[PDB]
Amino acid sequence: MNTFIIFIILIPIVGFALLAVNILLAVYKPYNEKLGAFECGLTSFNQTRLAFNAAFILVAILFLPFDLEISTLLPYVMSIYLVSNYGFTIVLLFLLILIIGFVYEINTNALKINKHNKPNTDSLIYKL
Amino acid sequence: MFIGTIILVLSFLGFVFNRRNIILAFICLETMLLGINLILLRNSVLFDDISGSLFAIVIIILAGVESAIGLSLLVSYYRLRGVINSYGI
Amino acid sequence: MMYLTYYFIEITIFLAILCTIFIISAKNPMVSILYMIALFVIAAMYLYLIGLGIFSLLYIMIYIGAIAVLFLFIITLLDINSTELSVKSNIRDLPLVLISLIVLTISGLMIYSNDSILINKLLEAFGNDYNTIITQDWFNIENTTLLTTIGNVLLTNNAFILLVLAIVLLLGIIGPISITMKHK
Amino acid sequence: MIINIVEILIFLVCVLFSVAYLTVAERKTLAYMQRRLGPNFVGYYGLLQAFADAVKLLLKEIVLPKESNYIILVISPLITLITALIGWVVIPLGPGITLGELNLGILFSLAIGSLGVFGSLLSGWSSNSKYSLLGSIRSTAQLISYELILTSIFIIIIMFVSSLNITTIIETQRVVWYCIPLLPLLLIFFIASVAETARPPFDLTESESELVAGYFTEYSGSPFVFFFLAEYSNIILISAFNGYLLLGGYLSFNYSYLFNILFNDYSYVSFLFEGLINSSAYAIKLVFLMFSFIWVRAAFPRFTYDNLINFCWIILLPLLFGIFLIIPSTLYIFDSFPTL
Amino acid sequence: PREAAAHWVPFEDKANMPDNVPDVVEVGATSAPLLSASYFIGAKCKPYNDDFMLCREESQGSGAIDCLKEGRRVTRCAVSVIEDINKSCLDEFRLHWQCLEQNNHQLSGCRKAEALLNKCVFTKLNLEKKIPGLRPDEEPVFLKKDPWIKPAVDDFKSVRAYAEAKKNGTL
Amino acid sequence: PRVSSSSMPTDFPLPSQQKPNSAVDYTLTTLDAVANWARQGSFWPVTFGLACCAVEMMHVSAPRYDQDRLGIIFRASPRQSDIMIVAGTLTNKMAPVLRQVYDQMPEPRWVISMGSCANGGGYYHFSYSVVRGCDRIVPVDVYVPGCPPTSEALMYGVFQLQRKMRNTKITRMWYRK
Amino acid sequence: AIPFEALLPYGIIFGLLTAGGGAMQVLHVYRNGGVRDRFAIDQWDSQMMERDLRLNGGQGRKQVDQATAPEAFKHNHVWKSERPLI
Amino acid sequence: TAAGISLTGGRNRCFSEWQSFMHCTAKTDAKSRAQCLPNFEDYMECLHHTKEKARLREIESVLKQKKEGLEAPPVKVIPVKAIGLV
Amino acid sequence: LWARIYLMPLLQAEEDRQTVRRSIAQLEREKEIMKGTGFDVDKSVYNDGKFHAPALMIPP
Amino acid sequence: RIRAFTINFGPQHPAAHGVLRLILELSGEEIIRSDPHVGLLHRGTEKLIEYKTYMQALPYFDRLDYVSMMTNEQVFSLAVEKLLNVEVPLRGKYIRTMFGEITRVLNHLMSVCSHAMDVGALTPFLWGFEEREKLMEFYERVSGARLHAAYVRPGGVSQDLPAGLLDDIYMWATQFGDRLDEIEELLTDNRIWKLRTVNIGTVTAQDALNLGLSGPMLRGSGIPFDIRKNAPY
Ligand code: SF4
Repeated sequence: MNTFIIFIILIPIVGFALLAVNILLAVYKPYNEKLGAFECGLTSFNQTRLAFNAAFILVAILFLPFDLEISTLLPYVMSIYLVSNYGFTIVLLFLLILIIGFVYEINTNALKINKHNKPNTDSLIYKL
Repeated sequence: MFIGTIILVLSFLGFVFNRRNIILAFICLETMLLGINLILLRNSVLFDDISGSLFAIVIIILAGVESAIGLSLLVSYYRLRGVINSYGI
Repeated sequence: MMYLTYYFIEITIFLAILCTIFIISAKNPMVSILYMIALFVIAAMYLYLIGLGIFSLLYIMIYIGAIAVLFLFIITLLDINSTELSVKSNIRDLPLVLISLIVLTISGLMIYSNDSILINKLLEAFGNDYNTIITQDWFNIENTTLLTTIGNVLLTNNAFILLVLAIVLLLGIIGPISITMKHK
Repeated sequence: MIINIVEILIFLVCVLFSVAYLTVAERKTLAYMQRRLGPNFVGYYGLLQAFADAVKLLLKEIVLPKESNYIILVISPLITLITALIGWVVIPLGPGITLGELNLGILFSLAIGSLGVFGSLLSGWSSNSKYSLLGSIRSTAQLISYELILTSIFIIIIMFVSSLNITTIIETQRVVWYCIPLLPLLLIFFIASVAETARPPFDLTESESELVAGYFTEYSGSPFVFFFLAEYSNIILISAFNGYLLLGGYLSFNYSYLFNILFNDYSYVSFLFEGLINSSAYAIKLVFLMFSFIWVRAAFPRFTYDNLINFCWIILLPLLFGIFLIIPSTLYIFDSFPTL
Repeated sequence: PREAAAHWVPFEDKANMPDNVPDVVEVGATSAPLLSASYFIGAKCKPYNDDFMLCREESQGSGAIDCLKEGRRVTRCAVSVIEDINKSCLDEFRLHWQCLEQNNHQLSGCRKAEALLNKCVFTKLNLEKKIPGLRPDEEPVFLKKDPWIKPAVDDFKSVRAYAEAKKNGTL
Repeated sequence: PRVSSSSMPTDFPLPSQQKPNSAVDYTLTTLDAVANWARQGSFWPVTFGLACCAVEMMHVSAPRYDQDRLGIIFRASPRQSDIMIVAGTLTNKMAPVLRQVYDQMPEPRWVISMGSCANGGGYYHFSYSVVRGCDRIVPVDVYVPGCPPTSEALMYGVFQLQRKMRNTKITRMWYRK
Repeated sequence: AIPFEALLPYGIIFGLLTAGGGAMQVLHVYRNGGVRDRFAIDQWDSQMMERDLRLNGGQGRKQVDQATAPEAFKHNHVWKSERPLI
Repeated sequence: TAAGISLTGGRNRCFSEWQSFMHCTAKTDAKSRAQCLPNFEDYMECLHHTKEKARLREIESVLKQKKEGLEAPPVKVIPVKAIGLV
Repeated sequence: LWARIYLMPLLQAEEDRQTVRRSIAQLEREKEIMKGTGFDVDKSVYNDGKFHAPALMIPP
Repeated sequence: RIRAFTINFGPQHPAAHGVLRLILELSGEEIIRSDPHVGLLHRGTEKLIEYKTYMQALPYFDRLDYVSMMTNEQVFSLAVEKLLNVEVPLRGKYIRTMFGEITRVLNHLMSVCSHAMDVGALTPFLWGFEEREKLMEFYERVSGARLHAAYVRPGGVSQDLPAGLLDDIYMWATQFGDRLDEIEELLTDNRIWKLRTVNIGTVTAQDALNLGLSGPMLRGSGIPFDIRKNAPY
């Protein structure tokens, strides 16, 4: 029971109280037309999941290794003086290795969504 | 060490007797690793020894990379079939 | 206080059992992912209780902030079929589940003992009826915490491990690109 | 116990009312930039506007669409608001003057921050619309992408300090604010904070999407209040991160000479005055950053999704890795590795 | 040793020391006065501290019970120096540790009081403050004028006493 | 069973002539005042910006009149809106769309008809493709005349709706029941 | 000119944060018995503050600079009894 | 290797027993190695406190089987607030 | 750091004094509980002769 | 097989302007097929005009492009004048040209500021709508209406200019140049504006001609055609 724990308990309580007040005071009159999803005033057909681009997958997947790379530097910044010059060299080597992977990602154009349709540039030729 | 051991055993049983979906298999893998790390960290505290905590940190990093690769494999598997069956493997 | 605060560890254990069961029994696999997030919060609670709040924060940062986010991202983008838990599908496992539960739990408690006799091996597992005596000394003049010590050993005594881990992360980049991107 | 309760009530009231008045300040400031007035009618000088909006929304019916996981749609905004407010527990308004004086305060900030993407992620799943899922996916991708940038800048700062205690990080800036040697990092941190709060010009999801108004399109009543409050609370909290990491937190100027003239011994009067000076310094920095959020909203058009992903991963992140290299190199060259 | 974890209770032992062990006084200063006196204690009691630590190392595991007489010497020397400070330089010593109590126990926040304390202790106790391990090129920080790092509020009583000493000529 | 008679009064005043007297009356009046004050001060319309009338609506938000000085904010989503403003000709092809948007508004809800087209069909009243007044499709609280109504006329209509809001019985109405 | 009505909400925010911080500083000092807070305290500081509690009679952060300890200091030593971390 | 390093970068809880056992193994050979059995025993004891737990079980069994009073300087448990009171 | 170094010996001497006092006290208490039984309370569980303050108390 | 995903962009949508039902088909990110459904504002104007006298039909033209009212009036008036074989007097012709260019300014304020608002530049809209307010005062002072003036009619204009109007138009003109400069300061060199506009919606000159595009939609492709210079009225 310091201020930290009391504050952390108190926040969800206030959220729940506001929710309870809204439930207690607002009217509640569901009916079929009101219950429809709002899509610009019309109705759309249910569809198979959209086909998505690979860059959408790749941003989320590549977040994890880069995030781990960044978070692995926390022990270094918390120990920099103790490990001073030896650890400075080691952390440089570690960073350079990860930068090679960044280079691979950049040169492969891995997060670029390519507009499939492009203007036609073929010449017009006539067989006389 | 009780909580880690129970988590590991129950996660393993959930993985094995999973007959519902493939995401449960992914989750059971992640939570088995969590249970192992919990056991290790308790022993690290009781010995006042940094080796256990060092191994636990490495385990966390490897679990991240393993998650990334496993989900890449799942997406590549999805690319040809467009769906995951409740036996999707 | 005392009654609740003495059994905080036991409460985390009970909640963990319940959370695992809820992970396996969830109808919607997204709900299963949410119960996995709950289990990780419980694990962070346990780690704080045993003195490792830094690992609590790291687990929240990495397993919830990154791994669970990727889990949800994937289940949102992908078309997953799942069946519900039912007697017709799953009561056939109950005998094997029971035998495996007993055998694996007992063996996982016995692997820790050094007694020759098997029953003593299992008995030592439930043998902490005593309190540890915490004592002070004055030999540590520096402000060295767990994170600092981890940095110290990882960057000097075990630098090779850090560089190999760099290679592993390189794999975590190159591989996903190799099998999720179609070149040319 | 009593003192603890009083302190928590004071801090909580100040934060919640600051959030309420930030919305009024945004409306007024945008208005005067656009040669109009903004709210000047609900309350004197329009000072009750936010409270009118809050009461109106608290009396508005909650709608649960038919294909909707109603529990998930009512709890997702609640958890985003809860994490957003929990972030305030470590912000100090003077040396050690905080609700939570944590030696792991920076780590707490980052972890609670990384819990901030789940609202966008869960809101789309709340319904059964593919428009919603795609929009939530994009917003989540933007959020984690700029999370990387913010975390990198945090680590770059800790390279100068070697501490995760926020008070200590502020205290080391009595020699110089860290925005002076690292001014490009001030620019980058502000840009990334605007992106991380999904504010204009980084507001794809709400303003160019399939659903008319982001993934809050389906929210009415108190859930809408939760999302709105969480957004503005995160604006102020991420600005407080900016303030203590780069702007010297509660530091303004050396008032030792003035205090020695004014007072001859320690008293509650001198303590109150020092507390006021420190808190006013931090508050005025927060005011400038909030004004900057609004000003940037006033001046610019929106990015597209492709543009912003490119900005994060091809322009900003490579610079931040180069900075990862150059900062420890400068500390090594001049033998200035910080002690613990 | 690690700090205590999840649930712990403090317990006091009511027994007396075994009567074979010669009794000794205990140091009665708290953390701020001790930090204020630490350099003078080091200066005077270095041989006894070194002997105590060497005994502990040589005992190779039984150090607590084998170095009790050396520890008795260490504690008596510390009590003697603090008594001397309380007899000759109490006002300045109190200035210094009250300043420390206001400044998070940071010596950089209390340089004015420390200057008076050092002059008093040197003139009436012949102890000198000195930082081990520096080269002649390196300057001890407590002797530095115009430091980068300064306190938020220079201590009121200490500022007045420092100015007065500069008038008198003591400092 | 038991109750067999009545003591109901015979000249109990009607809601438009009843005035507070009993301090429960005064409590409920204060509560209604707070609720109606919030409804007036946070006036969020969904725009059905059909035609030229919408231009005048745009000018209400422009600097000369600056609608948001009164607390008015236009919302894309009907889920976040209290007021529907029908501003333009309503065609037969559009009528189900308008009804659908109106039905998705959470309660309480009000509708303003703006301009002759929305009011009764206007210049296109005798057309084969035009609904003759949006009150064939949705209930209407206020009608604003003009083709188009000026910005000031639309603001006047908004003030009329706010007057209606300010005079609504909510807890006093429940107390009457 | 400077639009003052547009500055009124910023002034409210600035005043709220300023007053809340000043009140918090006063409450912290009052909780400490007239001195500023300790911050960034390591295990050494924690043990020193426990020893201070043993010397000053449980009076929080009160300091005593007398060379010799009282008699009760010999017998109010505390060891902690930690429950088994299962 | 991080063997021997505690959570604070010093020597771990059982370092002394381990170092004495390593001295033993370094001085002996494979044929003589069993001469080092006590050292290793001590090491394992420090790690797991098995004999200590057994001895405490014995003492506690005899304690709970006694109705006669105990007359020795006792142990007293106090609240953390009451460290140094009176 | 040098200030803490100069304070280390007196603090550790006080703590060592307490360690001895309480260890001998606990030995006396345990031998009084075990009076009348055939058990040696003075026999260490270790094989070296070194002083070993107890870990592991009976819960109070 | 590529499977399109189909979205109704509009009608109740900010960009779709309330009345456009743009049915789009996307394969991931990209539009593969687009189908604009219209007629949500089909009023049957052309049927109604057949039951009106020419004078009675004039106000229908105000309500076609309802930010460009007077130029709509002008095209109907010029057609009827050509069929009537009459000549507008000189002052009437000058008033029609002057108010045609005022109408062009009003239209371009609406279009450019709405375009900027759609991309997300919210401020040019407010700044430009104040200028629109100033010009609509001129509309109202000559015709008695802010929008649907019915001012330009077959034969000329319905009333003469009031006494102080030329002076007021001149004073508005002395500052409109600065008003334009500030919008250009926000947009013309902004790199985000260029990211949203450069190489977006490209049309070749030949395709522009083949599709029936006119005005800027044509002049942007490099073809110098403008009816004011090619066939002066
Ligand atoms: S009423 Fe007049 S101005 Fe309004 S939409 Fe109809 S024709 Fe246009």
